[PDB]
Amino acid sequence: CDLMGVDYEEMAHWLCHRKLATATETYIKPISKLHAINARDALAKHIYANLFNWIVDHVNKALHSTVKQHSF
Amino acid sequence: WXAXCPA
Amino acid sequence: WXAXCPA
Amino acid sequence: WXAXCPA
Amino acid sequence: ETTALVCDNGSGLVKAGFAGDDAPRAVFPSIVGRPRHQGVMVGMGQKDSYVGDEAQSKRGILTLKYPIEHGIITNWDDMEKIWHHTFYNELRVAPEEHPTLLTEAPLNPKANREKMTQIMFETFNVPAMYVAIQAVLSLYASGRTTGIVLDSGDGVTHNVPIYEGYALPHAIMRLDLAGRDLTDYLMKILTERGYSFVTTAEREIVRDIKEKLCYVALDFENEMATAASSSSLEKSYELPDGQVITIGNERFRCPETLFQPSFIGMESAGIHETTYNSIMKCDIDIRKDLYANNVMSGGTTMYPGIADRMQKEITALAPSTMKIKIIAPPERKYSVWIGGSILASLSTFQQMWITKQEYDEAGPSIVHRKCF
Ligand SMILES: Nc1ncnc2c1ncn2[C@@H]1O[C@H](COP(=O)(O)OP(=O)(O)O)[C@@H](O)[C@H]1O
Ligand SMILES: [Mg+2]
Repeated sequence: CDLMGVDYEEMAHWLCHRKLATATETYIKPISKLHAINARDALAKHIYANLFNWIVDHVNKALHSTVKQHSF
Repeated sequence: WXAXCPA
Repeated sequence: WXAXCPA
Repeated sequence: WXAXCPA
Repeated sequence: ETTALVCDNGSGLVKAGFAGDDAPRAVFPSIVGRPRHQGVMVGMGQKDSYVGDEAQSKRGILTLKYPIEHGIITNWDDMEKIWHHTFYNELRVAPEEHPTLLTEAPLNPKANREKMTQIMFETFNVPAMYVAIQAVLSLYASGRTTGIVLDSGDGVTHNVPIYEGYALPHAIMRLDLAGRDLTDYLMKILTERGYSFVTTAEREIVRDIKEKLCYVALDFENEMATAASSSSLEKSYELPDGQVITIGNERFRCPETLFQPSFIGMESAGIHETTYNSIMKCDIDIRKDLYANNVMSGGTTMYPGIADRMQKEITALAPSTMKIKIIAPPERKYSVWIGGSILASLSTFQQMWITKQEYDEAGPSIVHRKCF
């Protein structure tokens, strides 16, 4: 939380609970230690894949050129 | 009465 | 229902 | 009964 | 591509949506209103009947009918109006494009399934459909393959024991107590305090009173002793006309009739004794695994303290040396829908559908052999 600039209490709550919303009404409910671990590892994988796509897009910004590409 | 009807 | 209860 | 069935 | 519709007809609320989303995006009461007063103003766009939230909004001028009573559909043209309204107005999806999955209570007449299938194929022209047991879906919803499901909506209550995915059809118990007749009991006891709720709209007011202020006593006699001896337990509620009404022991006393059906005058035992007498019909090797999972489902199980009362008196009935565990997730009101949403999205399930080819070949009789 210090590294990432988030409220400790919100990560500590949301890591252990998941939220479902009917169109009128929302329920917070707990999840088992297995679903909590699976969701932490899915968060780590989703962060990594988005960082990878970001580094690739900043490389592409350096490689592109303004002339319209006729063919490749 | 006290709700539905008048008495 | 058709016998016991009303539905 | 006393174990298996209900009586 | 194409995603099944999942619809649970219930009594009271309709709830419907698409397979593999997590909560229904249409929820509304299964209620039809027809206007009963002489219409005066010319040119008003006045309408022959109203469905769902329309009939709740205008209910002052309407007779309100429920087309489903105790899980049996009594009136078919209004049920067709409710499905027409669900597909076209609520979901805005043409039913020809989507398999439909439909939910039913166990032990109800076969004609109900034959008519539901004849209507879905002939009028809606739904390409494929299936009819599922309400209780079975609560296990899909709660992540289990074992347990005795206790389910109560409006209308029917039923217990269904399941062990590693095999149902035990001789042990299925069904009870007509739940949910609507609690409201017709609350209307009768409230009269004792000098309030009179007769009309079908006043029944909806009493239903809202019941949903807000009722709770289940841990010990019914201690709390009646307390509420006779104090004001501490007493709550007040504001009617739609701005009157205010005050409710005493009635609020715990109404849902106690779930555990003592003799109040309304039934001859059968409470939900705890039908649960225990359902476990007693299972073979002794599995009872340990049913006591370790009891799954509550449907809105009538939402009363505060109903889990701890169930666990307390089932722990009184059961042999002393066993874990009794009651599972009651806060979402349980939607559990049958969430379970049907899971079921309809499995790949193994895509061979289970009744297709229109089969209905054309075998007629509506097919539903009994293909479905459960
Ligand atoms: N929070 C609540 N507390 C007590 N009773 C409720 C609550 N919510 C709904 N109910 C009652 O439960 C019934 C609705 O349950 P539901 O599961 O929607 O029925 P169905 O399974 O037939 O669709 C109604 O009688 C309603 O009054
Ligand atoms: Mg239900």
